[PDB]
Amino acid sequence: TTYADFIASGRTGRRNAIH
Amino acid sequence: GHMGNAAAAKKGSEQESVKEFLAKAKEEFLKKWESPNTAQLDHFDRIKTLGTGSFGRVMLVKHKETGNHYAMKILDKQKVVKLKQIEHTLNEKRILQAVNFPFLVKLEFSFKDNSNLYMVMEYVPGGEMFSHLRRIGRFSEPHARFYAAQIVLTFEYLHSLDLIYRDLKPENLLIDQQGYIQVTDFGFAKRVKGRTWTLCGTPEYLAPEIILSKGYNKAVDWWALGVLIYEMAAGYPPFFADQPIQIYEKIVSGKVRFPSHFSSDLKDLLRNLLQVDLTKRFGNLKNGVNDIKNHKWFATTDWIAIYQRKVEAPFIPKFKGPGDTSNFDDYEEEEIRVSINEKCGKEFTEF
Ligand SMILES: Nc1ncnc2ccccc12
Repeated sequence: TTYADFIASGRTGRRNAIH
Repeated sequence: GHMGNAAAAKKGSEQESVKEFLAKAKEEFLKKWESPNTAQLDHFDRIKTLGTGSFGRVMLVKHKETGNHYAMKILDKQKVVKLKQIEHTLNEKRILQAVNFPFLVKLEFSFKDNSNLYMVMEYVPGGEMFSHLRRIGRFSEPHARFYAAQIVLTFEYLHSLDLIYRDLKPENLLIDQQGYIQVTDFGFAKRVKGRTWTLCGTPEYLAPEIILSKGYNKAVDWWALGVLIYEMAAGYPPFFADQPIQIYEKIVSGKVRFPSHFSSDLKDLLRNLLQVDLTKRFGNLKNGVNDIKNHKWFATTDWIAIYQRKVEAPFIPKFKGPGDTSNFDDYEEEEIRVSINEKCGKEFTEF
């Protein structure tokens, strides 16, 4: 599922701004 | 047409009243921007760390004389200098002192000492939207719309002041005691009447034209609103991948997929916000914000009532009294050491 793909991305936690 | 005479006259008058409000709001902002050490560290008891960044940390504090609780952002000056964020820090303080809006956090005190800069603002006790979204999974469309309408009004306000926000995401949105949104972080906000060019933001929320290294304008905030609405309603953002570079390829592709449970009205709004083509993106057209506020997905939204905070929130966070921090995660507690030698004094003279 798309949700499973989201989990698989590993970016499910708090995201930093780019630097 | 779509509106009869009564609805059309009501809408037109409402839009005119918004103009009159924003004109007065701009005048008040500029007066405060033109003419802004209002406390000291031993005026507060430090209670608990509420959040952390590369700058330092945000702590719950109690103002000793008054007993009131506040959130105190502590920035290590040497860290700020090393991170090349001098201008961001001074600009954030300058914005927070000057703006006034029910969904923008109120700064109460600011001061500095040999080592740190301090911003004391209202304590927003209901936690990050991010935690609530990940815990609940996704928000219903009415729940997402309640939040979205607050961002629309907040961006309508900031853009009338020529401020681009540039870092919208659930992580930057706090929930107050009445279930309404508070925006606190302005580290990437900038006064931009025309265009600007800095690569900044968070990968999932970057507009294509930022990724593509173009000169861009306030329409990047309306793209970020599309990402936010999508993430609130889906529980995940429209563009994700293992690494930022792959997220960027998806963003610029012009393609977006929607969960089957998204309403048609929602998908239509999102296709118009997540529009790569600037000549077609809602929020960037001749009709301005009105294309968004008058969209079918917002038809049930009473914009004045949202502004007045008279809508019953779909979610009221757990509030066990003042100074309660149960809606916030635990962070490792460092120590606020203050050097006997002044650091970076010249760089932060205006703070
Ligand atoms: N104003 C704040 N209230 C509560 N928690 C926070 C966390 C980060 C920044 C500001 C605040």
